[PDB]
Amino acid sequence: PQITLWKRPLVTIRIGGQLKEALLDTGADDTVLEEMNLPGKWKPKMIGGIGGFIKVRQYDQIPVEICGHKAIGTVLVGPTPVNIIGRNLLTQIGCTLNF
Amino acid sequence: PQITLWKRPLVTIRIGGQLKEALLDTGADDTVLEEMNLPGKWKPKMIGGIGGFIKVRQYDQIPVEICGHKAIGTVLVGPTPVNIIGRNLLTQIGCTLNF
Amino acid sequence: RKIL
Repeated sequence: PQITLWKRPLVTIRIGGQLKEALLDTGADDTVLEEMNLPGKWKPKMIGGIGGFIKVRQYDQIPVEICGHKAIGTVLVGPTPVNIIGRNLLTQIGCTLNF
Repeated sequence: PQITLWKRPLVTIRIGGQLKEALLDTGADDTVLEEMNLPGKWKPKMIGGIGGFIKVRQYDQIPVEICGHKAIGTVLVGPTPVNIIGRNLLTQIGCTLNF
Repeated sequence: RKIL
C-alpha cells in the first residue's frame, strides 16, 4: 500500500499473539513496543529519543506481521508512549519513502 | 526519489540560508532542529516523545528546501538529538510511505 | 505522542 502522512501512519501489527496499532517510524533505528509481558530471554538496553533515554527489554528473533507482511527481528519493550515500528523491520517489509 | 531504509534517511536541507543535515522522520508530527538562530518571532512550546518533554522555540512559516523540494511551515528549535523533518513538512513535499 |  501507499500511506500518506497527513495523519500519523498507524497500522495494524501482530506480535506475540496480539494485534496492536503501531506507528511506521522512519526516524527510529529500532522497533519499540508498549509494555507487554512477552515470553523469552531478553537483555536490558537504553534507547534515546527527543526527551532523553528510557530503559527497555530487548527480545531477539520475534516474529512481527505488519499489514500482512511478515517480519522477524529484534523488538524492544518498555515505557514508550506509542508502539513504533523502526527501520529494522521496515526494511524487511520493503518499505520506502517516496517523493 | 525513492529512499530505502537500510541506512538512516538523512538528507541535506536549506533553511535561513544555511545547509544542514536532517532525518526524514515519519514518526514525528513536527519538524525539530538543533539549536540555531532563525529570523522572526518565535513562541515557547513544549513537545514530547520517548524520554519525555522538551522546551522548544516555535517559528512559523519558515521556508525550508528539502532534497530540492520547497516547503514553508513550522520549525521547532531546541535540544533534539538530531535534526528531524516531521510530517508537517513531509506532506508539503509529497512524501509517502510505500510497501 | 508528538515526536517519535
